[PDB]
Amino acid sequence: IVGGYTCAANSIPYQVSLNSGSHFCGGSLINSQWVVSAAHCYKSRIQVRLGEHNIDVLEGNEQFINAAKIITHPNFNGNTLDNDIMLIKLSSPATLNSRVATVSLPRSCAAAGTECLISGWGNTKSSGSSYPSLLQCLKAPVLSNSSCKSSYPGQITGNMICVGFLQGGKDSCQGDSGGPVVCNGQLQGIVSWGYGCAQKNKPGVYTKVCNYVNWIQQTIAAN
Amino acid sequence: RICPRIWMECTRDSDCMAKCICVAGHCG
Ligand SMILES: [Ca+2]
Repeated sequence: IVGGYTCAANSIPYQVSLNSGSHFCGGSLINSQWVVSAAHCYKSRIQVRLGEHNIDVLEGNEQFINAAKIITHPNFNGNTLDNDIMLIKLSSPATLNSRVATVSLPRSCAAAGTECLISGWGNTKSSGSSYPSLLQCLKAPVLSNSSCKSSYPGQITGNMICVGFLQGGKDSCQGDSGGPVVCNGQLQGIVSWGYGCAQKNKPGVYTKVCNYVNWIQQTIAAN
Repeated sequence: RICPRIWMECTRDSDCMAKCICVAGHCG
């Protein structure tokens, strides 16, 4: 997260870190056994870390649970990143408590202008690299479908939304993939891609979660 | 260039996804 702030303790109880030796993507806890993340974060072995704030220090609130099922969207396209969403079923249910809680799936798509909260342990620099120990947060609005498509001609499908600032300076970045965009308390986006990070007229592009609520429910119901 | 926001180390550009390039040992 470039241009954000260190999240408070107790904030973002639904955030998870996907770890395969090192943190490489985030995700969101949507019920005690299932995590949603980006399909390009797929790896055959994933440990999910819940209740994390400082990813470099064991603070004593963490739950580390291995992924049992790892299901990418049937129509995920690795080249275009269309349908970039994956479900992970934990090998054991998470203990929901103070520090670990779930986020709701959207009841409707978010309108342009809705303010959202984006979070992650990704790069905090647009030029260079600085990877934070503490979870970073960013408040940013959903951009109109027209501003998003004009920022990235011929690359935005109906399954993608732009969230951010056309002016740049504040954006998600490498290491934030798969993480949450929560607007009005509902999960509306998944960190997916962009050109660089925090560049002028290149806002982050996120998977539009309100298109997949029935696929998520059916997949959870079947597994 | 379309570059997924996954953290990934690399030694060559070919190690990275989509249009990401290897910028000093990491894809971006
Ligand atoms: Ca920790």
